[PDB]
Amino acid sequence: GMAMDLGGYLTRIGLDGRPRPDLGTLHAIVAAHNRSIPFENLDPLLGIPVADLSAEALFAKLVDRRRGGYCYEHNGLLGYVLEELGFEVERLSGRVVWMRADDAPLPAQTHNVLSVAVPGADGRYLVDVGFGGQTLTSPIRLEAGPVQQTRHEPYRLTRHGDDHTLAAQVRGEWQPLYTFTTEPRPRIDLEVGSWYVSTHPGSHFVTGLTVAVVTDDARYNLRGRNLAVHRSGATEHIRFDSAAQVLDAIVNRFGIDLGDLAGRDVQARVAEVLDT
Repeated sequence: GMAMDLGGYLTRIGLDGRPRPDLGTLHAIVAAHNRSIPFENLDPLLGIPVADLSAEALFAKLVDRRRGGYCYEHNGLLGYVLEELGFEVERLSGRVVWMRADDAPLPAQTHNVLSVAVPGADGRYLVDVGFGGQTLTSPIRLEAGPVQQTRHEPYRLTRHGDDHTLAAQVRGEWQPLYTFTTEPRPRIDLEVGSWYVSTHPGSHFVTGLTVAVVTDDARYNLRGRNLAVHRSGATEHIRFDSAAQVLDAIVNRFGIDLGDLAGRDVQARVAEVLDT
Protein backbone atom coordinates (compact mmCIF):
# COMPACT_ATOMS: atom_id res chain seq x y z
CA GLY A 1 0.00 0.00 0.00
CA MET A 2 2.38 2.62 -1.40
CA ALA A 3 5.54 3.94 0.27
CA MET A 4 6.58 7.55 0.72
CA ASP A 5 7.99 9.04 -2.49
CA LEU A 6 11.04 10.64 -0.89
CA GLY A 7 12.80 11.01 -4.21
CA GLY A 8 9.92 12.84 -5.84
CA TYR A 9 9.99 15.36 -2.95
CA LEU A 10 13.72 15.80 -3.20
CA THR A 11 13.36 16.33 -6.91
CA ARG A 12 10.66 18.96 -6.44
CA ILE A 13 13.00 20.96 -4.16
CA GLY A 14 16.08 20.66 -6.47
CA LEU A 15 17.98 18.00 -4.54
CA ASP A 16 19.08 14.48 -5.23
CA GLY A 17 20.65 11.50 -3.50
CA ARG A 18 19.84 10.38 0.03
CA PRO A 19 21.27 12.36 2.91
CA ARG A 20 22.25 11.60 6.47
CA PRO A 21 19.69 12.66 9.06
CA ASP A 22 21.87 15.33 10.55
CA LEU A 23 21.87 19.06 11.16
CA GLY A 24 23.48 19.97 7.88
CA THR A 25 20.79 18.08 6.06
CA LEU A 26 18.06 19.86 7.92
CA HIS A 27 19.52 23.25 6.83
CA ALA A 28 19.81 22.16 3.25
CA ILE A 29 16.25 20.80 2.99
CA VAL A 30 14.80 23.96 4.55
CA ALA A 31 16.64 26.28 2.09
CA ALA A 32 15.71 24.12 -0.89
CA HIS A 33 12.04 23.90 0.17
CA ASN A 34 12.03 27.76 0.74
CA ARG A 35 13.05 28.50 -2.84
CA SER A 36 11.13 25.69 -4.55
CA ILE A 37 7.53 25.37 -3.28
CA PRO A 38 5.77 28.67 -2.94
CA PHE A 39 3.33 29.74 -0.23
CA GLU A 40 -0.10 30.10 -1.86
CA ASN A 41 -3.75 30.07 -0.94
CA LEU A 42 -5.43 29.62 -4.31
CA ASP A 43 -7.55 26.69 -3.08
CA PRO A 44 -9.25 28.49 -0.19
CA LEU A 45 -9.52 31.73 -2.30
CA LEU A 46 -11.45 29.68 -4.88
CA GLY A 47 -13.69 27.88 -2.39
CA ILE A 48 -11.71 24.69 -2.22
CA PRO A 49 -11.10 23.71 1.43
CA VAL A 50 -7.74 22.47 2.69
CA ALA A 51 -9.16 19.55 4.69
CA ASP A 52 -6.90 16.56 4.23
CA LEU A 53 -3.39 16.79 5.77
CA SER A 54 -2.43 13.22 5.02
CA ALA A 55 0.89 12.48 3.44
CA GLU A 56 -0.96 11.18 0.35
CA ALA A 57 -2.88 14.39 -0.09
CA LEU A 58 0.04 16.75 0.58
CA PHE A 59 2.38 14.92 -1.78
CA ALA A 60 -0.28 14.82 -4.48
CA LYS A 61 -0.73 18.57 -4.41
CA LEU A 62 2.66 20.13 -3.47
CA VAL A 63 4.92 17.48 -5.14
CA ASP A 64 3.04 15.85 -8.04
CA ARG A 65 1.01 18.94 -9.21
CA ARG A 66 3.30 21.95 -9.13
CA ARG A 67 1.21 23.77 -6.64
CA GLY A 68 2.26 25.45 -3.42
CA GLY A 69 0.15 25.61 -0.27
CA TYR A 70 -0.23 27.35 3.04
CA CYS A 71 1.22 26.54 6.49
CA TYR A 72 -0.56 23.26 7.28
CA GLU A 73 0.36 21.98 3.81
CA HIS A 74 4.08 23.16 3.91
CA ASN A 75 4.91 22.01 7.41
CA GLY A 76 2.66 18.93 7.00
CA LEU A 77 4.67 17.86 3.91
CA LEU A 78 8.09 18.68 5.43
CA GLY A 79 7.12 16.84 8.67
CA TYR A 80 6.42 13.60 6.73
CA VAL A 81 9.65 13.99 4.72
CA LEU A 82 11.79 14.62 7.85
CA GLU A 83 10.31 11.55 9.66
CA GLU A 84 11.05 9.39 6.57
CA LEU A 85 14.69 10.55 6.74
CA GLY A 86 15.17 9.69 10.38
CA PHE A 87 14.43 12.87 12.20
CA GLU A 88 11.90 12.76 14.97
CA VAL A 89 9.11 15.34 14.45
CA GLU A 90 6.41 16.80 16.59
CA ARG A 91 3.69 19.01 15.02
CA LEU A 92 2.91 22.14 17.04
CA SER A 93 0.16 24.76 16.68
CA GLY A 94 0.38 28.45 17.11
CA ARG A 95 -1.51 31.72 17.22
CA VAL A 96 -0.46 34.45 14.81
CA VAL A 97 0.30 37.79 16.41
CA TRP A 98 2.10 39.56 13.54
CA MET A 99 1.24 43.28 13.60
CA ARG A 100 -1.75 42.74 15.86
CA ALA A 101 -2.90 45.63 18.00
CA ASP A 102 -2.09 45.62 21.68
CA ASP A 103 -5.28 44.40 23.39
CA ALA A 104 -6.50 42.66 20.28
CA PRO A 105 -8.51 39.52 21.12
CA LEU A 106 -6.71 36.18 21.40
CA PRO A 107 -6.23 34.75 17.86
CA ALA A 108 -7.31 31.28 16.86
CA GLN A 109 -4.72 28.48 16.61
CA THR A 110 -4.25 28.79 12.87
CA HIS A 111 -0.56 28.00 12.41
CA ASN A 112 1.27 24.65 12.40
CA VAL A 113 5.06 24.49 12.91
CA LEU A 114 7.51 21.64 13.63
CA SER A 115 9.72 20.75 16.60
CA VAL A 116 12.41 18.41 15.28
CA ALA A 117 14.98 16.26 17.13
CA VAL A 118 18.10 15.78 14.99
CA PRO A 119 20.37 12.74 15.44
CA GLY A 120 23.61 13.95 16.80
CA ALA A 121 22.39 17.32 18.16
CA ASP A 122 21.12 18.32 21.59
CA GLY A 123 17.59 19.64 22.21
CA ARG A 124 15.15 20.23 19.46
CA TYR A 125 14.93 22.59 16.44
CA LEU A 126 12.00 24.86 15.42
CA VAL A 127 11.39 24.34 11.67
CA ASP A 128 8.82 26.44 9.84
CA VAL A 129 8.67 26.68 6.03
CA GLY A 130 4.98 27.55 6.02
CA PHE A 131 4.60 31.15 7.35
CA GLY A 132 4.92 32.84 3.97
CA GLY A 133 7.12 35.76 3.05
CA GLN A 134 8.62 36.08 6.57
CA THR A 135 8.98 32.34 7.20
CA LEU A 136 12.14 30.98 8.88
CA THR A 137 14.82 30.17 6.35
CA SER A 138 16.93 28.04 8.67
CA PRO A 139 16.11 25.64 11.43
CA ILE A 140 16.76 27.31 14.83
CA ARG A 141 17.25 25.87 18.30
CA LEU A 142 13.95 25.57 20.18
CA GLU A 143 15.51 27.49 23.02
CA ALA A 144 14.08 30.62 24.59
CA GLY A 145 16.38 33.62 25.13
CA PRO A 146 19.14 33.96 22.62
CA VAL A 147 19.22 35.88 19.35
CA GLN A 148 19.83 33.28 16.58
CA GLN A 149 21.26 33.95 13.10
CA THR A 150 19.56 32.52 10.01
CA ARG A 151 20.20 32.58 6.22
CA HIS A 152 18.41 35.88 6.36
CA GLU A 153 17.55 37.97 9.42
CA PRO A 154 18.09 37.18 13.09
CA TYR A 155 15.13 35.48 14.90
CA ARG A 156 14.54 34.90 18.60
CA LEU A 157 12.34 32.71 20.82
CA THR A 158 11.08 33.99 24.18
CA ARG A 159 8.95 32.10 26.73
CA HIS A 160 6.26 33.14 29.24
CA GLY A 161 4.94 29.96 30.75
CA ASP A 162 4.62 27.18 28.19
CA ASP A 163 3.92 29.97 25.65
CA HIS A 164 6.77 30.57 23.27
CA THR A 165 6.93 33.61 20.98
CA LEU A 166 8.91 33.67 17.79
CA ALA A 167 10.17 37.11 16.64
CA ALA A 168 12.13 38.29 13.64
CA GLN A 169 14.43 41.25 13.39
CA VAL A 170 12.86 42.83 10.34
CA ARG A 171 14.82 45.68 8.79
CA GLY A 172 16.14 46.48 12.28
CA GLU A 173 12.99 46.18 14.29
CA TRP A 174 12.05 43.11 16.31
CA GLN A 175 8.54 41.94 15.31
CA PRO A 176 6.62 39.14 17.04
CA LEU A 177 5.30 36.62 14.54
CA TYR A 178 3.39 33.95 16.42
CA THR A 179 3.08 32.17 19.82
CA PHE A 180 2.93 28.43 20.32
CA THR A 181 3.22 25.72 22.95
CA THR A 182 5.27 22.60 22.70
CA GLU A 183 2.25 20.25 22.99
CA PRO A 184 2.36 17.75 20.07
CA ARG A 185 -0.80 17.88 18.00
CA PRO A 186 -2.45 14.90 16.25
CA ARG A 187 -3.35 15.21 12.55
CA ILE A 188 -7.03 15.51 13.25
CA ASP A 189 -6.50 18.61 15.40
CA LEU A 190 -4.50 20.21 12.60
CA GLU A 191 -7.25 19.27 10.08
CA VAL A 192 -9.90 21.08 12.23
CA GLY A 193 -7.68 24.12 12.29
CA SER A 194 -7.07 24.00 8.50
CA TRP A 195 -10.82 23.58 7.90
CA TYR A 196 -11.29 26.85 9.80
CA VAL A 197 -8.50 28.84 8.01
CA SER A 198 -9.58 27.56 4.63
CA THR A 199 -13.34 28.06 4.92
CA HIS A 200 -14.30 30.63 7.53
CA PRO A 201 -15.47 33.75 5.64
CA GLY A 202 -13.40 36.03 7.87
CA SER A 203 -10.16 34.19 7.25
CA HIS A 204 -7.27 36.15 5.71
CA PHE A 205 -6.78 33.17 3.39
CA VAL A 206 -10.39 33.16 2.16
CA THR A 207 -10.76 36.99 1.69
CA GLY A 208 -7.75 37.57 -0.51
CA LEU A 209 -4.70 36.21 -2.31
CA THR A 210 -1.32 35.57 -0.74
CA VAL A 211 1.63 34.09 -2.67
CA ALA A 212 5.24 34.00 -1.44
CA VAL A 213 8.65 32.43 -1.97
CA VAL A 214 12.08 32.97 -0.43
CA THR A 215 15.41 32.69 -2.26
CA ASP A 216 18.90 33.19 -0.95
CA ASP A 217 18.76 36.86 -1.86
CA ALA A 218 15.11 37.85 -1.51
CA ARG A 219 11.80 37.42 0.26
CA TYR A 220 8.86 37.71 -2.23
CA ASN A 221 5.38 38.43 -0.89
CA LEU A 222 2.29 39.09 -2.96
CA ARG A 223 -1.03 40.13 -1.42
CA GLY A 224 -3.59 40.93 -4.02
CA ARG A 225 -2.14 43.27 -6.60
CA ASN A 226 0.82 44.26 -4.39
CA LEU A 227 4.15 42.45 -4.74
CA ALA A 228 6.79 43.30 -2.10
CA VAL A 229 10.38 42.04 -2.49
CA HIS A 230 12.84 42.47 0.43
CA ARG A 231 16.53 42.25 -0.58
CA SER A 232 19.79 43.33 1.05
CA GLY A 233 19.96 47.06 0.61
CA ALA A 234 16.54 47.63 -0.88
CA THR A 235 12.86 46.86 -1.06
CA GLU A 236 10.92 46.62 -4.30
CA HIS A 237 7.20 47.18 -4.65
CA ILE A 238 5.33 46.22 -7.81
CA ARG A 239 1.69 47.23 -8.02
CA PHE A 240 -0.04 45.25 -10.66
CA ASP A 241 -2.66 47.00 -12.74
CA SER A 242 -5.24 44.16 -12.83
CA ALA A 243 -5.84 40.46 -12.26
CA ALA A 244 -4.38 39.74 -15.63
CA GLN A 245 -0.90 40.82 -14.50
CA VAL A 246 -1.39 39.10 -11.10
CA LEU A 247 -2.13 35.78 -12.89
CA ASP A 248 0.98 36.25 -15.06
CA ALA A 249 3.06 36.65 -11.91
CA ILE A 250 1.43 33.49 -10.30
CA VAL A 251 2.32 31.45 -13.35
CA ASN A 252 5.50 32.99 -14.55
CA ARG A 253 7.27 34.49 -11.50
CA PHE A 254 6.07 32.05 -8.83
CA GLY A 255 5.85 28.96 -11.10
CA ILE A 256 2.40 27.77 -10.06
CA ASP A 257 0.51 25.65 -12.60
CA LEU A 258 -3.01 27.19 -12.97
CA GLY A 259 -3.77 24.43 -15.48
CA ASP A 260 -4.62 22.45 -12.31
CA LEU A 261 -7.54 24.88 -11.55
CA ALA A 262 -8.93 24.58 -15.06
CA GLY A 263 -12.63 25.33 -15.06
CA ARG A 264 -12.79 27.63 -12.03
CA ASP A 265 -12.13 31.14 -13.41
CA VAL A 266 -9.22 32.06 -11.34
CA GLN A 267 -8.84 35.41 -13.00
CA ALA A 268 -12.37 36.48 -12.07
CA ARG A 269 -11.88 35.61 -8.43
CA VAL A 270 -8.42 37.31 -8.33
CA ALA A 271 -10.14 40.39 -9.85
CA GLU A 272 -12.34 40.59 -6.77
CA VAL A 273 -9.52 40.66 -4.19
CA LEU A 274 -6.93 43.01 -5.61
CA ASP A 275 -7.24 45.31 -2.61
CA THR A 276 -8.10 42.85 0.18
